Amino acid sequence: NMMRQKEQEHMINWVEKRVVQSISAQQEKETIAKCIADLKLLSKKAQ
Amino acid sequence: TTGRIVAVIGAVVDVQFDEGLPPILNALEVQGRETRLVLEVAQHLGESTVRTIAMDGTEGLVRGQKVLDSGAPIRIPVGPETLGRIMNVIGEPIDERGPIKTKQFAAIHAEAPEFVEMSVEQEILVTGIKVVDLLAPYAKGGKIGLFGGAGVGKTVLIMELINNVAKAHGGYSVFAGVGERTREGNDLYHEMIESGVINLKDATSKVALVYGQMNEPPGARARVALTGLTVAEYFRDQEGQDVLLFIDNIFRFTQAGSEVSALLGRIPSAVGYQPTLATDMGTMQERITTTKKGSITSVQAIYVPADDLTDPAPATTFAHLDATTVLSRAIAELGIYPAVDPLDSTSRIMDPNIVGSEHYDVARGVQKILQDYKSLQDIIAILGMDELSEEDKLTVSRARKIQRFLSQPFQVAEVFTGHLGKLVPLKETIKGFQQILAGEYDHLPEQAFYMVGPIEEAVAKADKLAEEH
Amino acid sequence: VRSSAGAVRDAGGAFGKREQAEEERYFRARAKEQLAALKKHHENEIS
Amino acid sequence: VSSILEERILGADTSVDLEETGRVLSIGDGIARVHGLRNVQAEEMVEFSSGLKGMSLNLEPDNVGVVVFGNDKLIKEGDIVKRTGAIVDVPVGEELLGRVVDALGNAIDGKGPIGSKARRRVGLKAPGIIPRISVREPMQTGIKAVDSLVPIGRGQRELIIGDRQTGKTSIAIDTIINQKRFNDGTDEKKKLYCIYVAIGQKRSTVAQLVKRLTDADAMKYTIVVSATASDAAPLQYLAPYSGCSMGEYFRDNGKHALIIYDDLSKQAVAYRQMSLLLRRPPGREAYPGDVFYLHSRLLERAAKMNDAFGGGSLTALPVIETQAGDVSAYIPTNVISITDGQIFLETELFYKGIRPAINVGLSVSRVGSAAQTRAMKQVAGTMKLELAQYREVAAFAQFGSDLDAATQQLLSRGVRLTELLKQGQYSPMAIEEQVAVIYAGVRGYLDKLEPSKITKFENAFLSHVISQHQALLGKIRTDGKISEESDAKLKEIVTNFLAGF
Amino acid sequence: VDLEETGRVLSIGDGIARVHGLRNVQAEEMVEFSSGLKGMSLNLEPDNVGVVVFGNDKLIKEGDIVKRTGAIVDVPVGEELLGRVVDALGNAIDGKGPIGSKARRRVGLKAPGIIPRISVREPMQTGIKAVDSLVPIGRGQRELIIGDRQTGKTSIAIDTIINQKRFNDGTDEKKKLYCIYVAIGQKRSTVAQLVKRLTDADAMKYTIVVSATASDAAPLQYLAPYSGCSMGEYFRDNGKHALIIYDDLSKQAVAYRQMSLLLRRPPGREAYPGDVFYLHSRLLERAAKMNDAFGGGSLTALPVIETQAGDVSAYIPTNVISITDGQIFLETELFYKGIRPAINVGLSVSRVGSAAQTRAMKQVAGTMKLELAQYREVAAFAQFLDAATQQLLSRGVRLTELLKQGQYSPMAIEEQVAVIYAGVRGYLDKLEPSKITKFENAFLSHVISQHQALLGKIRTDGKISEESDAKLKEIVTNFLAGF
Amino acid sequence: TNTPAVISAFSTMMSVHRGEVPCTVTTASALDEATLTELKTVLKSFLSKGQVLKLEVKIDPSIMGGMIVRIGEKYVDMSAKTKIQKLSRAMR
Ligand SMILES: Nc1ncnc2c1ncn2[C@@H]1O[C@H](COP(=O)(O)OP(=O)(O)OP(=O)(O)O)[C@@H](O)[C@H]1O
Ligand SMILES: Nc1ncnc2c1ncn2[C@@H]1O[C@H](COP(=O)(O)OP(=O)(O)OP(=O)(O)O)[C@@H](O)[C@H]1O
Ligand SMILES: Nc1ncnc2c1ncn2[C@@H]1O[C@H](COP(=O)(O)OP(=O)(O)O)[C@@H](O)[C@H]1O
Ligand SMILES: [Mg+2]
Ligand SMILES: [Mg+2]
Ligand SMILES: [Mg+2]
Repeated sequence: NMMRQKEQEHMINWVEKRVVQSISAQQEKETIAKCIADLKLLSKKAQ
Repeated sequence: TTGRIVAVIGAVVDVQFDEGLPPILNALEVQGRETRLVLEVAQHLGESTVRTIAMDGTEGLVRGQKVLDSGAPIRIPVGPETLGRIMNVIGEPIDERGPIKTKQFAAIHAEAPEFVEMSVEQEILVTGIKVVDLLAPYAKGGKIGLFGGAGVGKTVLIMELINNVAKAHGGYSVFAGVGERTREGNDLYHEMIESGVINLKDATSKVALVYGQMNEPPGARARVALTGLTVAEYFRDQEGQDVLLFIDNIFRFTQAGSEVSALLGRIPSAVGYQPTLATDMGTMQERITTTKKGSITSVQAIYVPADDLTDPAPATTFAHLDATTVLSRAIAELGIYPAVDPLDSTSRIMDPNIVGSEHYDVARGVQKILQDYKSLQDIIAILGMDELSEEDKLTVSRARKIQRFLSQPFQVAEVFTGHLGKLVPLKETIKGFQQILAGEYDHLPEQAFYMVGPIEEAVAKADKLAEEH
Repeated sequence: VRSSAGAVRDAGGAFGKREQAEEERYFRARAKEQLAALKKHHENEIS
Repeated sequence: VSSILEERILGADTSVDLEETGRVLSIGDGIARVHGLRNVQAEEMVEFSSGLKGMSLNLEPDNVGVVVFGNDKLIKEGDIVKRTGAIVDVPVGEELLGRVVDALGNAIDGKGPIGSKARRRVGLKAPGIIPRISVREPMQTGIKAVDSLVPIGRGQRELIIGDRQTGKTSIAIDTIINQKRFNDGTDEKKKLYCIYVAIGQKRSTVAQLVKRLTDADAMKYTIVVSATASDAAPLQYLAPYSGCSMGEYFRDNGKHALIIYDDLSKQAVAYRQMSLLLRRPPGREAYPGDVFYLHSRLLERAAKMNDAFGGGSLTALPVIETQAGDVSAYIPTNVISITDGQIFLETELFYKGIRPAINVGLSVSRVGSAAQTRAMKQVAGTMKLELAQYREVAAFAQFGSDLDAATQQLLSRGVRLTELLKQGQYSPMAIEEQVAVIYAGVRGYLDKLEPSKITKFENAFLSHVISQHQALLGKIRTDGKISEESDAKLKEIVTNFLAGF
Repeated sequence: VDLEETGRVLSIGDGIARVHGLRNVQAEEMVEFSSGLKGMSLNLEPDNVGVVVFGNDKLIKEGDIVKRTGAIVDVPVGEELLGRVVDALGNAIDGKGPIGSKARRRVGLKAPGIIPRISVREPMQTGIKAVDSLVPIGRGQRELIIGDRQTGKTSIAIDTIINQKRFNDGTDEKKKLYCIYVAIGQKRSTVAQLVKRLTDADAMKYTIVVSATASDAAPLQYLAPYSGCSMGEYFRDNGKHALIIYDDLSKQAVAYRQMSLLLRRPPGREAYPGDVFYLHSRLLERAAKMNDAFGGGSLTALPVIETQAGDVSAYIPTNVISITDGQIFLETELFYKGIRPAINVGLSVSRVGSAAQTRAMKQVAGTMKLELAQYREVAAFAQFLDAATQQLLSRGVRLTELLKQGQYSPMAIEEQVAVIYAGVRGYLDKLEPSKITKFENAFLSHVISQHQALLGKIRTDGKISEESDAKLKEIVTNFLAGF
Repeated sequence: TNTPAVISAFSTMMSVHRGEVPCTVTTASALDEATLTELKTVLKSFLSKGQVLKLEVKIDPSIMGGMIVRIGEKYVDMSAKTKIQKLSRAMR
């Protein structure tokens, strides 16, 4: 157990620290378009 | 960042920020002070202000002084390089021996170990004190407490526990004096240098020291407890060691909180104590428990204002202890030092499964006889001893014998009584009290049992007293 | 409202000290006779 | 292991929402003053940005006073508080049995997550006057003194009041352990699903407790809520209601529950802090004006539903600590005037050797004769009268001689009965063994036996009845009365046994 | 106008002035009002400064101009204060002229830390047979004096102040102990009478008397003890021993409570502010005994507390009892039953105690402690004896009668040893209980007259030599038979 | 001494009277102005019949991605930062 607990609790931190530096890429347009679509859906479902 | 002081009321400084506010509990350095002045944030008054309690005197503070946000709570040195080094509330040496060269700093405001980490084992500890080892055995690695008013013997008893366990203990130790005399501060320092537990030549010291003695402002007595607690918490977690943590007092902590609560704009609770007494004590007394990572044996000397055990401070603290050893002044004025009250004293490991039938039944016989003696005292005050029964005078004589036998001459009390220190292994205490209760010494005088170690010394004293008769 | 056991001494009043006086009468005299008896015993065991 | 964490990631809820929101104006002492939240219901769960919770307790005209469920070190003036629309609620069901949950029903045991399906509010109302039906069934606590002199029926609030370290939690834990024999048997009309709310205790104490319960294998039917000393004031003010809702689930599901708050005089202190910091007007001893409404609306959920609402039940054993027998303080009288009884514990009795240190003079139960089995009723009526007669002339005990043979008889009976009531720790006894012992005690089959030996007899007798005449005990238990045949058989066993010892 | 270095009063009333301006005023700095008065800027609020006027504010009106001095409150110190009566600020009030000091010193200063201090070793001769013997006091020790009204506390103080004249006129300088008497809340009549009774012993040539009497504004009563403690810290730092007798301290606590309830600071218990502990501790922790690398000075403190109806469990009595290194419990029924000074032994501890004493007096006091302890166990026998208990009662009566003492008549330590040795060696157990007083007085007169040699021997060698013991016993017997 | 507080409040009292709901769009980093055009044209979908939008854009690299949109009180958070902490919370 102890080894597995250590392994997973390190895996999580390692990968999240990789992600918090992977997001710095140039995918901005996709995110903005997705968020505007989310606005579409929220406005539609907000009334 | 950098803010400004906008108000200085008593020992509470309100600082106004234009940049981002510092979170609560951060440390702020007031600029332009001969001696480092460190405030801690404790509120966010709104309008981009904060209110902070100062850890040093607020003399010379000028409305408008610039104040630098440190970034993280008060951080102090820790490691085996703080052994034999006295420290302030903010971990800066006060022994005039130069900086504390360490590698790891620790922040005093941490979290308690969670339920999945608690350790559920408990096994007796041998302090070599008759009354304590008999009626209130001390769990190893378990919170302990020494109640009792002023002048009953709390400090002498902690001196004894240090003298014995510290040296007889392998792992490190810490003494975090909170809001008690400074005379005692250097008395402890010198005594420990003499014993050699602190060495000023080699790195072989075993005891770290922390001092917020009562000349410091209230802001710096509510936190020195946390400084000592942080040092010991490091020796438990990171060093995987066994730690002894002595605190004295730990009522000055709640009192020093009460002193500043009102200025922080809080309605005052029951007896003038701050409204947040219970939780402020809980968030501290639950970083002292033993866990699965290491062991802390914590001995705390708890004041009791006017010997009132119902006061909110001790009344609350009673829930945070394994063994409570309530010293009494009614018993300290009979010359029965240590003053422990054999009936108020209690322990969690006083179950026959953890001390065995012999010890448990010896102790319960002792308590039964003492209580029966108290019951009779109501009668002896009208009749007089002569008119009693004939089976009673036996019980009163036995109770007096036991009550005197529970006293003991301490190694640090050689200067008060002029006696020689005595230790008593547990088995011998059990033997002696078994014999006294069974009546095997019913022929000896009572003054034979006053201030003697094992029972054999009682018989020798009875001889030497009958010779000079 | 109620009372307790062994309070005539706790009050420390007049009876709280007369009681000490009485107990000490008895046990000082008993200690005297017991010391004499223990003497007698050892001084006989000299034989 | 990474093969396992990708279903951890997949099993999430990434969606967003259009939610309301206010911003903190102030913070400190654990009390946020959120500004905004114009549509926030009183007593509602809001969430701060950093991740904490809060319960928007004090809706003032311009700001809402929220109480953080944790250290506010993580909160700053400026943070965002997003409301959730939900009054405080907690999980329930039979998935909790055997777990340890915190005030909000989050497993703090490790040991996996709670798999509950159904949630339930915490501020429900107690059942009315029509749903309830009179208290009739007994709750065998397994303690001789409690179970015969101060009985406890199912559906009855029974304060356990007493000074510090007199054995209150021990009584509650003996009660919890005793239910094993019922919860292992067959009938579902005698299974009690104990609950134990631990307020203000330190996690070491709760850990030792769960260790006791696991050793006695008494967790398979116990829940153990815990708002321990380090948990912010709101989580101690709120644990008793979490426990009482976990128990109301059973009660209204035709089951029988039992909930033990320990202490309530620390929930009251936590609420006093919460109020004094919100600046609500104080009162006597600084408690607000609600410190009666607080408890009353709690200890009035302990009901005994009728047979049209299911037949469920929910006992309640609030533990109260009194400062040196000061039963007149604020909280002790607030909680003594709500409940149906009191089991007073005293420290003069605890050190005279009368353990459990119950003080039958002050302890009462206001159901009384009911809530006992006909067997225990027959025995305990005479026992109660004999002990009452003893107490009023126990003052002469120190003399005894020089007195009439009638009072000498009274003392020689009261002493034996007092010694019979002494009990061990975590050694509860089925009702029929209690009846056997107290029958051997109240019918005079010990008056000629020196008091010092009574305890021995007791234990010996039990071992000599448990392993020999299980048929007689079963006869007493299955029909809870002493038919003349059973009476005579008991007389013969007692007499012949005493003869051979 | 210069709102940086000078503000204007807003609302003077009942002693506290709000001041608009003074943007560069330090906390607890001293501002001078335009009318000769002074004040101490205590509250620094975002808009106005709460100043406390060291006097009566008849002369202050809204619109006056307050102007800071630039320095935290401070008082003159030096040897030039000796034999002067000074105000709580350091302004002579005996009409002897300018005080004339060459050094100031702050009042709100910090006590010496852990390292400077060294254990308490020397004795501070009080001259009171009941204190030097049983509850001894060492130099560098703080020793409360707590008792109801009119039980002889200022009597202990003045006996202590007078007794040091033996030493302050000798050649040695490690024995000289200058004294400071801080009179808080008394009468001007009482302080004048005290100074007159000191002058009649020529004990003012080495004493200072700080005086914040009843009329002086509350801030001066709050500040007198700190002024005195600073005037004494001067001697402590400069390697000369000192003493200080706050009398009383409960009156300082009252003055602080007033001064803090008028600044609108919220109250606490009994209406005292929350800090009445940090008020006294801050002050008493200054009574140190510096080691030999810091001069070897000292400052013995003797705070005096008046309990209300013999209530030691009140708020301030228990705030101070937990700060000091002992007690001297003056009982108000021992004070009538005959025992004067009313020192209550058995309750009077000295947490330093024995180490302070002088070996000569230790020899006899050790035995006297036990004899009196037994006597107090069995002194409740007027209600009704054995040979041994009869002897104990007689011996206890003898020793008790010995402890009694006159007023303003301290007796040297060698004479105390003589008398105590006489009593504890059984050379009294035949005299009538009421004859002890006359016997003691006559014995003093005799041994002072003839045997100055033996007393000088004990005093110089500090212990009762065997030859000293023999000669002492011979004198005692030859006198008792000559009695 | 607090006249500026009055008028400011009155402005907020008149703005809502004429119906110009506050808004705000905190962006992961710099933003185009055509994107701002689509943003305004879509946020106008939240108002009632008549209200007006007063959008105060703000650049924020402290967040990771996406955007945070405030409209009166209604607060919609689609910043990658909160998604990351939400996922770590869920799978812890
Ligand atoms: N029936 C019994 N026989 C012997 N000892 C007992 C019995 N019941 C309780 N005790 C003793 O009483 C002590 C205190 O028990 P317990 O914790 O139940 O009381 P409590 O009031 O809950 O304590 P606290 O108030 O500090 O939580 C225990 O150490 C236990 O040994
Ligand atoms: N040892 C003594 N022998 C005879 N009389 C004494 C003795 N000690 C004190 N007295 C008398 O007690 C009276 C009051 O004593 P004193 O004023 O010193 O005590 P006090 O309590 O400080 O007074 P107050 O509290 O009113 O200031 C004096 O008039 C004095 O004569
Ligand atoms: N074992 C002992 N033997 C004799 N006297 C003792 C003993 N323990 C304490 N005392 C007495 O108590 C005093 C010290 O009390 P202390 O423990 O410092 O008070 P507190 O407990 O309030 O700190 C000493 O002066 C001494 O007379
Ligand atoms: Mg101490
Ligand atoms: Mg308990
Ligand atoms: Mg006086």
